[PDB]
Amino acid sequence: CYEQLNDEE
Amino acid sequence: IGWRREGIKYRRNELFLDVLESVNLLMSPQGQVLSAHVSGRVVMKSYLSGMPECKFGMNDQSIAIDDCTFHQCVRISFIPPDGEFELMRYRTTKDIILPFRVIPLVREVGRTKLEVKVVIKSNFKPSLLAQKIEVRIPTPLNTSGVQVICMKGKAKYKASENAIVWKIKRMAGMKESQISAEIELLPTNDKKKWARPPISMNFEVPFAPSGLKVRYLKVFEPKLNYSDHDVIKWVRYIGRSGIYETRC
Repeated sequence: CYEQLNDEE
Repeated sequence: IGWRREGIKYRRNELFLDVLESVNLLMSPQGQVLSAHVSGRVVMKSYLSGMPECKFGMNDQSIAIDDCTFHQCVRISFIPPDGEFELMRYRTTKDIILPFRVIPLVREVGRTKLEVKVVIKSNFKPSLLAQKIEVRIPTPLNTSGVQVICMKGKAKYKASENAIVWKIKRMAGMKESQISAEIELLPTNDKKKWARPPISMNFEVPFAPSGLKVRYLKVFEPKLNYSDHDVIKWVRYIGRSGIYETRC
């Protein structure tokens, strides 16, 4: 399902 | 603000982002794309404390968006409502990922039988599984029986629906499966040649076929004693097939 969101900034 | 109350306080501030697309395709039998578009929406499940101000960011590998319509809270920045809401709808046409290629082959045999072989090529990273695969092969009206054999999956000839249905649970990227049929025909008015419907597909791929990726979703609450590094964030991509037809 949902996977983590690593910051791309 | 009339869409979000005040004094919302959550212990664990989580963030769920569903990006949902329906890839549509009409393709000639030889492989030429005759039409294609993606319709997408981005729904956001928010559990953040207070009245947070968020910036949502993505690749506008980038993407063209041919049209947008936002939630009333946008200005890409916004104060999101609590719970689940739809942040934006979009539609794209250029540089779509076509997650399957359908490759039809039809051999006439006298006026009696029809030899038919259809190949699925799956076109995405092999680390990813397409799911709920179905391939509809239309059979003529004057068919007495049909014989099929399939390697991957199971296939039944729904004669009521007048179409072979081939169903496949999983399939990984950069692979290919195929199905072969023999269709026994009754005699009929040779006046009317048969108006050959296209082959239909349905599938679920764990990625946006518009190539959309979420770069950042940043949360800023000034008053309350938390910051962006504190929010648990999650994103899922879900590509369904709308109308996915390969001609002939």
